[PDB]
Amino acid sequence: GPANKVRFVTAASLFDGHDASINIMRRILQSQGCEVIHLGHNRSVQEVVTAALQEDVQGIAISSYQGGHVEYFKYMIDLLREHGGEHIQVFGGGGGVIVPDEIRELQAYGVARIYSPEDGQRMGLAGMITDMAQRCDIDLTRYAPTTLDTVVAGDRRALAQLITALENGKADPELVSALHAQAKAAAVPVLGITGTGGAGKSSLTDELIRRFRLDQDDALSIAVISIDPSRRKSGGALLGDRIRMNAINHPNIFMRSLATREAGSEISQALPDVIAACKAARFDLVIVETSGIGQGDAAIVPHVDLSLYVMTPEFGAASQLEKIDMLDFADFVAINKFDRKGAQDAWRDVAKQVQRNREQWHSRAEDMPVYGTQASRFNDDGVTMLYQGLVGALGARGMSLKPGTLPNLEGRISTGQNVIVPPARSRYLAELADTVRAYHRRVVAQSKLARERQQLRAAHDMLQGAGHESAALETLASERDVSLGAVERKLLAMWPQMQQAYSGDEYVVKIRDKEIRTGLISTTLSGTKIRKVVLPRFEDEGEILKWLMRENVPGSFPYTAGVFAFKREGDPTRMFAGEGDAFRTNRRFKLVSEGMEAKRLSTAFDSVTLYGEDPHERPDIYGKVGNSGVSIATLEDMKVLYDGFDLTNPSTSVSMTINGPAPTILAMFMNTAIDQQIDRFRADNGRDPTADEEAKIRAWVLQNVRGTVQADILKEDQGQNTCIFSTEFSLKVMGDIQEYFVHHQVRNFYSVSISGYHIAEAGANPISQLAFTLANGFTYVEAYLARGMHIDDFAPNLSFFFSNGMDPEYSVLGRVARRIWAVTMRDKYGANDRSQKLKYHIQTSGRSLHAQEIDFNDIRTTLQALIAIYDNCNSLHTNAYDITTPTAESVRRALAIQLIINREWGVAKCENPNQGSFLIEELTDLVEEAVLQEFERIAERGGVLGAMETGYQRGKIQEESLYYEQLKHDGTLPIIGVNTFRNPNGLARSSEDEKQSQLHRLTEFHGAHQADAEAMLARLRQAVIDNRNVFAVLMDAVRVCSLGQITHALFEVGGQYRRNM
Amino acid sequence: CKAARFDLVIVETSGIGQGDAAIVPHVDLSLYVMTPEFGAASQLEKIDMLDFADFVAINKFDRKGAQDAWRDVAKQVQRN
Amino acid sequence: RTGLISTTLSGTKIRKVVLPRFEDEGEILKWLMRENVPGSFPYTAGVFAFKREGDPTRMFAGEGDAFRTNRRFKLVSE
Repeated sequence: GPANKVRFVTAASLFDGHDASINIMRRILQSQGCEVIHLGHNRSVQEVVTAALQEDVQGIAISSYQGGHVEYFKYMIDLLREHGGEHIQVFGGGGGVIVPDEIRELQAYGVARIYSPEDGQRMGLAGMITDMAQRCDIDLTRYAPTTLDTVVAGDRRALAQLITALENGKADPELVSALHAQAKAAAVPVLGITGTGGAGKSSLTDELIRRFRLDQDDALSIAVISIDPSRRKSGGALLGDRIRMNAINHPNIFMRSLATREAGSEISQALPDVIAACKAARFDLVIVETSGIGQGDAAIVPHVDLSLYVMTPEFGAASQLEKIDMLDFADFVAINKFDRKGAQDAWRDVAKQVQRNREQWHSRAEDMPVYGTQASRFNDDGVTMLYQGLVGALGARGMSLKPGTLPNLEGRISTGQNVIVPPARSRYLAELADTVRAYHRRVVAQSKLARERQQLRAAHDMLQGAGHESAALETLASERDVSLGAVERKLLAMWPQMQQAYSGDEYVVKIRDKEIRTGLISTTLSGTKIRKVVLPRFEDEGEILKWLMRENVPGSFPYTAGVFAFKREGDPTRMFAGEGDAFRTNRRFKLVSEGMEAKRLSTAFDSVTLYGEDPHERPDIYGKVGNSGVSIATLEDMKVLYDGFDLTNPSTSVSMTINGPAPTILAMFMNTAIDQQIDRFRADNGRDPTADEEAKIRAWVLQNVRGTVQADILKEDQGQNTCIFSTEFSLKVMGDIQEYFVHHQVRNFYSVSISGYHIAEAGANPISQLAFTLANGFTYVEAYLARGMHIDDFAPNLSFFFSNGMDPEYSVLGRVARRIWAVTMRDKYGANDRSQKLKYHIQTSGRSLHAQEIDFNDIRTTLQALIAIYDNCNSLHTNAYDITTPTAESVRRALAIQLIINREWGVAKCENPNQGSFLIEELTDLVEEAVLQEFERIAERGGVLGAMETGYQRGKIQEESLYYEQLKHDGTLPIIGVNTFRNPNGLARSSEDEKQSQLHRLTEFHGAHQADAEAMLARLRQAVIDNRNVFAVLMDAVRVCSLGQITHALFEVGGQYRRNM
Repeated sequence: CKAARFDLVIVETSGIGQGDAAIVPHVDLSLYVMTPEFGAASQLEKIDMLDFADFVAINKFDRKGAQDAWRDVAKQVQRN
Repeated sequence: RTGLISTTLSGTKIRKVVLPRFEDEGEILKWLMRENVPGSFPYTAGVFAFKREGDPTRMFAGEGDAFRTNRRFKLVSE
C-alpha cells in the first residue's frame, strides 16, 4: 500500500529468448497494484537506463536467465550513482544461474537486492513484493525544481518532477498559470491521437516519427505523453504503450507514459497543464495518445490543436456512426489495420456518411482526409499519404516546417503492395491434402480395375483352356482394358522386364555412351548369396500393381525407398570446427584438413556475429567477444581464414551457420573467391587483370561457386522470438538474391537450410514438426512462385534437416515425408523429377538426450540410428555441444557405431529392411491421415501467416511440454534410470588483447573508409528508397562497409522488429 | 418496474468505456457482450468491468480467432 | 478378455499384432498354411498367442561349502 504512485520496470537482458517466467512475474506485480513499464526481451542497457531516467520510475525489476548479467548490473549501478539513480531501487532475480557464490559476490559488491532461488522459494514472491512496495515509500517532492531554468531548458527530469507536483498539487498554482501563459506565447503543435489502445496506433506513431526523422533530418523536438485508464479495482495499471515505440531514438525526443489517475474520468485532470509544460519546454512538437474512449466524449479535441481519430474496419452497423459525436469533431480519421475484408466498403460508407454530415455534396467523399491503413505492413503507402496530408494540414495550420525531402507519392489508400502472399493463394494447404486424398483414391481405383482385368483374363484363359467357346469373356476383358489407365498400364507393362532385370546377380546400365554394370549378389561367411534388394514374389497382379503404385523400387516415383536407386558407395567425416580469431581456426583446419582429398568444412560463429552485432566498447558484449564462435569484423578476416584452402576446388566444401546477415557473408565470400583468383593472376602476370579478365573470373566463379549455408530466419521466431527484421522483408531479400542467382545461373552453391532441430529440441511431437516444416517449405515455394519463378529451377537445391527421436513414429516418418514430397511436386506443379527428388539431413534425438545417465542414452541412440539406417539416411548428424567442448571421445563412439552399421551388420547389407510389414504400412497410412488432419487444422486457422501472427505453434509447444512433463512427473511415462531401474549406488575464452586488436582492425577499416563513408551511406539509402534488389548494392557496400554498419542501417531504415504482441 | 409487479426486468446499457461499472451495483446480476476483434490481449487489463461481470458473451462467433479468443479469455478470467 | 489396442504419447491406437489386409484369397491361404497367427500350428510366430505378461531374474548361485552358499542365497533370495 504505497502512499504515492509507485513506478516499476521489468525487462530482460540482451540476447534472451525466454521471458514467460518474467511475464508471469509481471502479471503478479500488476495484480498487486503496481504500475510497471515492461520492455520485453533483448533491450539495450543504455536504452533501458535512458527510459527509466526519463520516465522517473521508482523501482527496477530484473530477470537474468542467461548469465553475463553482472556486467549490466555494475554498469547500471555506476550510471545511476552517476546520474542520481541511487535512490531508485533496482531488484533482480534469475533463478539458479546466479551461483550462491555469485550471490555472495553480488551481495558484497553492493547490489541493491538479488533474490536467491532458496530465498525465492522460502520467502515467497508476494512477501518480497510487499517488502519492496513498502520500501519504496520515499518522498520525491524535494526533487521538484524550485526555479524555472530547468523547465525552460527542457530538463525532462525536471518536467517529470513537475508532473509529480501536478499529481500532488504541490506546484504553485500561480506558477502553473504562468506556465500556461508561457505556452500561450509558445503555441507548439499538439496532436491528439484518439482510438482504441493497442490497436496499432503505436506502430503508426513510430512510422510517422521515422518518416519525419528521415524527411526533416532528425530535427524535431518531439514530446509524447500517453494517458491510460487505471484499473478501478486494483488501482494500478501497466503502461504498455511506450513499449511498441522504437523510433524515439533521439535525445531531443521524449515520451511520457501516465495514467488517468481519476476514479471516474478516463483522462488525467492535469493534462492541459502537461501540455503547457511541454509547450514551455521548447519542444518543437507535442503528440498525445488518449486512453480508452467511449462514444460521446470529446474533451481532448478542444485541448489540442489538431485531432486524429483511429478507427478499424470492424465497427458493427453503419448506424453506430449515428452515436459517435467524437467523430463529428475529429479533424483527422484513419482506418487502422486494412488487412481485413470489407475495409474498402466501410471506407466508402464512412466517406459517404461524412459527406452527408458536412453536406459537402459538391466535394468528393474519397478526397476527404480519411484514409484506410494497415499498420503492420512496413513502407505502407497509406502511411506516406497520411504523413503528406498531415504536412499539408500543418501548413494550413501555419506550421513553419522544413521542405519535404521525400518524393511526393500520390494517393489516399494503402494498396497493400509488396505483399508476398497472394491473397487467394492461402488455403493451398488444404488443397494439397485433398490432392493427396484424391491420389490415394485414384490409386485404389486403378488397382481394383487392374485386378479385375487380370482376374477376368485368367478366368477366360482357364475357361478357354477348358475348351468352352464363350465370346462374352473377351468382350468383358476388353471392357476393362480400355478402362485401365494408360500410365498405370505402362507401369503394369514394365513389371516383367524389371522383375527379370533385377532377378539376376548383376545389373547392367548402358549409360550415355558408356556402360555401368554392377553385381547384385552379396555373399555371407556361409557362402549364401544375398540379393541387395529383393522384391515381392506374388502371383496375382492386383496386389502387385497396388504395391507398385503405392511403393515402387528405389529411384522410381515416388522414390518411397529413397531417392538414389542404389546405395551410395563409400568416409564423409564432417569437419566442423571454428573458434577464436582467424589464426587459431586456421591452425585447427590445418590439423583436420591435413592431406585430405575432399574438404568438407562446417563453420560456426558466435551469437554476436549470428545476431549481426557490431563489436562495441560496452563491456556487455566484451565478455562475449570471441566466445563460442569467431567474431568477424571485415572481409580480410575471412580471406585470411580461407588462406591456403582452394575453395574453387570441387572437393572443397564449406558449411557456414548463420541466417540473418547470411547474404552479406555470401557477398564477402564471393569477394574472397574473386580476390584469390585475381591476385593469383596478377602474380602470374605482374599486372592487374583487365576487365576482360574480370569477366572471365566472374564466369569462372559462377561455374565453380560451391558452398553450404545454414540459414533459417523463421525458426528463430518460433523458439527464440528474437527476430529483428520483418520476416516478410527478409524473405523478399531472399527472393532477390535467389533471382540474382538464377540470373547468374548459380548451380553448385547451397544457401537454403530448413530444419526442425530447434523444433525437435523444443519437445515438439514429430508429427507437428513434420507438418510445420512442410508448411514452411511449401509457403517458401509459393513465395518464389509468387515471385513468378519456375518451380523446377530451384527445387533441386532446396535442402532439409531433421532430428530423429524415440517414438515408433520415427520408424517410417522419413519415408512418409519422401513419399508425400514427390507427389506434392508432381501433381500440383509437375516440376522435373530432378526437382521432385528430396535431399535431407538427419539428426539423432536431442530432447531425449540428457546428461542424466548418458551411458544408456548411447544405447538408445543405437536404436535411433537403426531406423535411419533402415530409412537409408543420406546424412546423419550427432549433436555437438559447441558449453562443454564436444570431445573426440563422443566422435570416436559415433564413428565406431557408424562403422559397425556399415560393416558389422550383415542385415545392413540388404537395402529393403522395412518393406512388407503390414504394421509398417498401417503406421504409415495412419500417420499420413494424422498429418493431413493437422494440415487441415492449420489451413482452417488462416494459414501460416495467421498461425504465426497469433502464436499457434507457441500454444502447440506449451501443450506438448505440459503433457510430457505431467506424464514424466506422474510416473506413467516409464524412464530408464530416472523413473525405472534406479541405480542402487546412485569454455573457450579469447584474450581481451585479441578483441582489442580486432577492434583496432575494424576501426582502421572505418578510418580507411571514413572519408568515403558518406558515399557508402548514400549508396545504402539509394538501395533503401527504391526497394529494389539490394544485393546488387550490397555487392559493393560489403567491400567498403562493416557488417555492424549494415545492421545499424537496417535498423535505421525501420526494419527493426517491434514487440507489439 | 419492481413495484409494478413485473416478473422480470431487462436493461440495455448505453455507451461504455474501460473501467466504468456503475450499473453492476444497480442490478442483481451482470452480463457483458463482446466480439472476437479485441486488438492486443493486454486490453483486458483496461476492462475493469470484466473483473466484475457476472456473465460474459462473445457475440458474432463467425470471425476467425474466436476460439483462441475463448481459450485466452478463459485463462485470463481463470487467473482473475 | 484381453485388450488389443495400444496407445502412444500422441494417443495413436496401436494393435499389438496386425494381419495382412490382402484382397486375393489364394495368397492368403498360402500365408496361412506357411505362416499362421501365434498360438496356431505350426507356431512359427511362437507357441504363446499373446506375449507373456511380466521379472525373470534367475538366481545363478553356487560356490564353496553349503553354509557359504546358503548365506549367498540369503543375500539373493531374501
